[PDB]
Amino acid sequence: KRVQTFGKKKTAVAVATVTNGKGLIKLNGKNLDLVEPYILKTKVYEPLWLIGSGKLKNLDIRIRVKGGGQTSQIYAIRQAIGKGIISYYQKYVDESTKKELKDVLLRYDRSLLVGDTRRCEPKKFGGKGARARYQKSY
Amino acid sequence: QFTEDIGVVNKRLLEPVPFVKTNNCIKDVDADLFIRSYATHLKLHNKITYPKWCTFVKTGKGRKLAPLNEDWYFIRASSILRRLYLHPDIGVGFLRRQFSSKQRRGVAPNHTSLASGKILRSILQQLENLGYVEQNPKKKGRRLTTKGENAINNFARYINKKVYN
Amino acid sequence: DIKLFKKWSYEEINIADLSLVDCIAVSQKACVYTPHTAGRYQKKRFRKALCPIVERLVNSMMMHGRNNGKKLKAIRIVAYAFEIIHLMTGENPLQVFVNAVQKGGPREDSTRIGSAGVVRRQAVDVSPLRRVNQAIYLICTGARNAAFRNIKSISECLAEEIINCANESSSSYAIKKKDEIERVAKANR
Amino acid sequence: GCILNVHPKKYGQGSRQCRVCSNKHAIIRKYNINICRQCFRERADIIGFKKYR
Amino acid sequence: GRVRTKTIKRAARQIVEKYYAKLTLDFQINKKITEEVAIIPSKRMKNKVAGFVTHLMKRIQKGPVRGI
Amino acid sequence: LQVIDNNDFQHILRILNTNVDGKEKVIIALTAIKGIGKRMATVICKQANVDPTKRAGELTTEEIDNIVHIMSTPTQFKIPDWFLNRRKDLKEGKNIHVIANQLDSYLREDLERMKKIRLHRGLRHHWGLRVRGQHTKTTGRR
Amino acid sequence: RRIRIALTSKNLRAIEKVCSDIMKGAKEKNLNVSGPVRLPVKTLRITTRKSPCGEGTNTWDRFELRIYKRLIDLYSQCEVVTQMTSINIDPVVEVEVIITDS
Amino acid sequence: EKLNHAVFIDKSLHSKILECKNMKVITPSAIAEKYKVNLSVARAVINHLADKKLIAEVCVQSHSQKLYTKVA
RNA sequence: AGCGGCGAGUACACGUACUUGCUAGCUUCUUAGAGGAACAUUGUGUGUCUAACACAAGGAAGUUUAAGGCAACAACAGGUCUGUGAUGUCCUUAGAUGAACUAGGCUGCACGCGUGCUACACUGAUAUAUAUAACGAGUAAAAUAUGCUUGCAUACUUUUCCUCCGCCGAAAGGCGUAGGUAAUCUUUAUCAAUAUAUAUCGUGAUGGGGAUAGAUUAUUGC
Ligand SMILES: [Mg+2]
Ligand SMILES: [Mg+2]
Ligand SMILES: [Mg+2]
Ligand SMILES: [Mg+2]
Ligand SMILES: [Mg+2]
Ligand SMILES: [Mg+2]
Ligand SMILES: [Mg+2]
Ligand SMILES: [Mg+2]
Ligand SMILES: [Mg+2]
Ligand SMILES: [Mg+2]
Ligand SMILES: [Zn+2]
Repeated sequence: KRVQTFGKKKTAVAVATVTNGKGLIKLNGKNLDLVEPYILKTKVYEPLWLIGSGKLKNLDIRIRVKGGGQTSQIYAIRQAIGKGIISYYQKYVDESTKKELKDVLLRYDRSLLVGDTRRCEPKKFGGKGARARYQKSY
Repeated sequence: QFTEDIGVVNKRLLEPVPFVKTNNCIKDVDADLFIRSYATHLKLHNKITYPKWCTFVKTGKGRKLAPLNEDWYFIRASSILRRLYLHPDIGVGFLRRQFSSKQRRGVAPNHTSLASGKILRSILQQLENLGYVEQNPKKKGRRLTTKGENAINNFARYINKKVYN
Repeated sequence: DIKLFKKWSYEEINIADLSLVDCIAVSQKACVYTPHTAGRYQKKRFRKALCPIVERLVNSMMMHGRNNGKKLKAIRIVAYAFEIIHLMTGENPLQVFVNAVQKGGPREDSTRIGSAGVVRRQAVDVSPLRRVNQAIYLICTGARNAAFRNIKSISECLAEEIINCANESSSSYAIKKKDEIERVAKANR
Repeated sequence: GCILNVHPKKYGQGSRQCRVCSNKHAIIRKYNINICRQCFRERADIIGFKKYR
Repeated sequence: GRVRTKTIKRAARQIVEKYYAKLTLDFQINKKITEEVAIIPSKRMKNKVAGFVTHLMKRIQKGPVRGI
Repeated sequence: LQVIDNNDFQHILRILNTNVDGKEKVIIALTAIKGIGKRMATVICKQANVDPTKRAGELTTEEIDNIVHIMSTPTQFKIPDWFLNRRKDLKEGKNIHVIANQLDSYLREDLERMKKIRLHRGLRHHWGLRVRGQHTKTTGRR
Repeated sequence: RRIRIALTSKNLRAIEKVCSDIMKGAKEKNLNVSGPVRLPVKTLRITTRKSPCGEGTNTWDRFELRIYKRLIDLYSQCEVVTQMTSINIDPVVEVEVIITDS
Repeated sequence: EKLNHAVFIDKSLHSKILECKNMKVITPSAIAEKYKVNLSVARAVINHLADKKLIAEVCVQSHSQKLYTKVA
């Protein structure tokens, strides 16, 4: 009936709710096809193409996003969708089929299921950034 | 019901998708296609007028040049109607922050700027006479009436039917 | 069933050199629809050799300060360039770019060695990873300098540079720089 | 008549001064400390400020 | 580098020298013994001492250990 | 596809006194006159009912005559006050917009008037220094 | 009914102890209480320079004064609650008992 | 080394610019180079040739790149 | 602080979007207390096989996981008496080197040096439109209401800090009234600019660049 998984990036958080339904997918109350940067639209569509249309007809997905920027928000949504489909199968379908799907997403890449640990570094006085120092003159 | 024609439709709006769609409200139509297509509608049917004075003003401090489209008044107004759907109770200060751009200050560093208010106010006043927006007796700002919301929604469903069918 | 940019396949492309085969990657994990992956390729010594070859190209078009970090713009420049290469000399655009990589790097160089206290400009050999790095770098700068203060756009110059490099014609920035390096190396040893 | 202290001093540097020294330079004003920076760094601990990184 | 100061090596040799019977070739098992046998305020050095003790035992199987 | 003949296109015009007005577009070409900016040219081009999408070389005689009458006395058209120079004129108290040669005659007279009065700012124009309060110790060095 | 107790303190050491005493003490009288609400912690920052003189490498130190706050709601009488506060609460946590009557 | 591109189409040049339609690759830079015309003119002739369907789009156009090709 | 649950609506479909009243339960999202986790774990390799290093697997994490804070004997005739009711000597103390008040100067310009900002353009300038962050901050004087012939009564009222919204004005700003001593309001399911889309310019010191100058207006303040 219902699960809730999240995906994360630098400061973006995406929460996906997966239920039984008729096939809809929506983001912040619009279709997925209104995600803004068009050149990055293939990222969101990757997991849907791998598993196929066969296993996803009977589900509805809702996603909310908060924080970050253009690129980080897109990447968090990929992770939310991929993890959510996996967890829905664990709870309401046999898990031997779940293992087969988790194999499929892994042979393409990780980071469809594993978060990224990189994070911004603080700055220190005596320079402009974390490493760059003010120019010395002699 | 609507016989008018839709503005130029680029490709890449026609690629197949791996899910299923709906088209009931304006949250289901491309933002750029709606704004341009509906802007012609207001001009053609004479629903608002382009204030004479607006023929020789710029939209904000940080522009330093005129809009150079001679249809900017209607295009901007039609985007305000879409915005009021997304945020109900909105004033003039909100719309000054919405249409902001950066201002180049000579040899000094750049900053963000703010749009002019008389243009924004005059559009909101005209739409009240047309009966599409109302000023709330409750809290604040001004939202869409029932007539305004219905007119916006109906055009959106027409646009989608013109593309995919 | 995966294409690059949704149009080109790389399922029949080969290296045909046997020296650079293991160094440039068009294979299982490198098959991507779009060249934007936020990978971590500079944490070990040789993980740079698993990055998809076309993503290495787009990582080099964002140079000279004015264009640092503008990754999406670089993807667009390369995408339209691959279209031109297909339109004229009709072939797989990625296969052409593979041929350019195999011909755009020097096979030997010269270095200063003080073996007996006396220093010479004695020649050395080049490793396959160094050859691949040089080819990508030499092609990008040639296109970049060709388009400065010119009518032709950045994407047209890039397409012309790649075709000429793979044809061994000495009208490319890459081939004439490669020959200048090898001429000196031949002279020294 | 009398002309002693007749220039208005409602603002500027001469309007306020260190709570401790009576010195008129480098006064901390965030959260109304009203202490010059040299005095503050001496008494910063007993007030409650702590150094962590 | 990860070289162990004499604080770690002094204590770890005493544990082997006094409780030889209880200690085995599993890091987790040797960890619980060290928690109640010794006194260590911080868990990071509790882990390191136990890890060294386990490393000591593997050396014993090949014969005597110089210093124990 | 516009197929205008060479003999109808003329390369050098003469709109106001001592101007050349070459082969540019109408907006940019009018900016060679000594008191027409990019803002003022666009407004003047619109009040003259002329098409901004054509070169200055195919402007008929009547269009040139119409534009000139607009640059002169732009108040009987609808150009407001805050688009003008010389907003008080100091001599007749009226709003006028100078141009070309006139512009030069006005700048010369301003300098000599506040020099005969020994005004501090006009006295620095005579010494050839900066007048707007710049530091002038490390810059302006020639 | 619907009485609110608010706690503020610079010290996390003591404020959790006092917040524990009230919850246990009120449980004995068999009262229905809502658990502690830990509001976001705020910090006051001051960044002044060392070196009362002018020379040397310019170095700075970063000072911080952080404040804590708790919040407990319960249904009971005012007079029993207000005498429940004066139970030798250590004097670094100042207690404000406020009736949220509406 | 100055370019002297023309800024309009002459009567004589009118017939010559239309053969461009029969070109492998069609882009403003190539049209301007072969016929010594401006780039603003080269965009005008493409828009004229495209609307009457004498020139076929190769792919989805951008606002910065506008390649075409012959119809066949 | 969120998510749900029960209604009432405005729209369209063989259930979606939004508005609005009430309010079973739950903590994925938010906030904050206490714990777990990594030890070179397991293999192969190098090593006196000791101290230890390299590659592979698993793992969120294996350069002590990343960044900081603190900082040992001793020195410098290093800087600070212009931070100090910390302080030793000397000088001055009513024609003051004390305390004030009025007007100037610290910025003055043939030149040399250090840190920087803006640029030399088409991977661009101009115009319009779309999408999208994190750390913060905020309330004894003068002024306002009403008279005596700005002087002195009366109110120690609303005033002062951030300011939603409405109206006026090309703009900068002005007028009138909400909320807030604050996860409650300004204001952040968003307070930015690089980005993205379309069009104009078209290799020409040009629509690059914006120094130096002329005229006009409004606020801060005696
Ligand atoms: Mg930086
Ligand atoms: Mg904008
Ligand atoms: Mg200098
Ligand atoms: Mg939680
Ligand atoms: Mg001192
Ligand atoms: Mg004085
Ligand atoms: Mg000075
Ligand atoms: Mg410095
Ligand atoms: Mg400019
Ligand atoms: Mg210029
Ligand atoms: Zn002080």
